[PDB]
Amino acid sequence: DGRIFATDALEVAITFVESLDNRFMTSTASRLSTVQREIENLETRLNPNP
Amino acid sequence: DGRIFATDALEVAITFVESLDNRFMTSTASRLSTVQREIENLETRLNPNP
Amino acid sequence: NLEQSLLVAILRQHFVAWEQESGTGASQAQIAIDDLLPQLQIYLGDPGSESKERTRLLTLLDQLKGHGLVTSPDAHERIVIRPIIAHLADPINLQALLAWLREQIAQQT
Repeated sequence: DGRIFATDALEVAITFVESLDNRFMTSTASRLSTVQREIENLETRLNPNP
Repeated sequence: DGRIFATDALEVAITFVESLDNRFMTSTASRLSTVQREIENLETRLNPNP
Repeated sequence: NLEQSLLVAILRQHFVAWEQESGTGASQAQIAIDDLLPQLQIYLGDPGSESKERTRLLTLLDQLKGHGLVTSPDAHERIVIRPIIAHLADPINLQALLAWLREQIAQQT
């Protein structure tokens, strides 16, 4: 439509070089609490015992 | 100590090529549910009004 | 040579520290080899392989023992800095080598 877009391939390509340099890393402090809550929820879900 | 290890640089390098091919991509539906719960919790936290 | 000289300087510093500790005490001015790795690492670099740096350090120590300034490594990975070190790193010799090293640093331009 005359509007150009960045293919997902280029999206991955740029996402690579971005994570390279001394940066704000993909993870953060709250990541661990996030996974803690998520594990809690998933365990309570999978548990078939009423 | 005689035990070799994979530098974080090589960890990023391998993590790149892994995501390339037609794959089990990074995200799933549980990703969307997790972000829903995360926004809920983070909003309820940041809210200073008692 | 000047890498041997850097190691000689480190050994001399340890020797004078030990002398302060014990006056002159016995000839046992001892040091653990593993302590030289953090120090010399800063200068010769860090090839990232502990074995490689250990091999380099042991080669330097053996070459120094060739001059008689340090007993060869023993079963406890410890060596006695031979007292001869005091008269090779004599402050006069240290000033001479230091002036030459400043000369070379100037030549580095």
